Amino acid sequence: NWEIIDIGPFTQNLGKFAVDEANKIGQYGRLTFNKVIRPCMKKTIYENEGFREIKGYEYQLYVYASDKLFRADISEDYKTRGRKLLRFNGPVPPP
Repeated sequence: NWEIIDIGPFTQNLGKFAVDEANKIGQYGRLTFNKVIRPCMKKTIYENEGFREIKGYEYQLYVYASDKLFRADISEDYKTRGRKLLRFNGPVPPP
């Protein structure tokens, strides 16, 4: 239920979401999105009683902002197309 995904536009836009969310919290001041780097991890979350009904996803991203590397965890739900920043912290050293 985990897989590595690539770092094209959809993944970069997760990173921009994470930075936009992190900026709202302001723990690290105002950050400027740079890029998501590898590796990017995607977890598929299933409904408990479906067969293979996908509820949504959780992503673990390494994202540079304002030249600092952060670890961001995002959840994403079909149904509501809602994204939540679960966690944003750092700076971390590069993986």
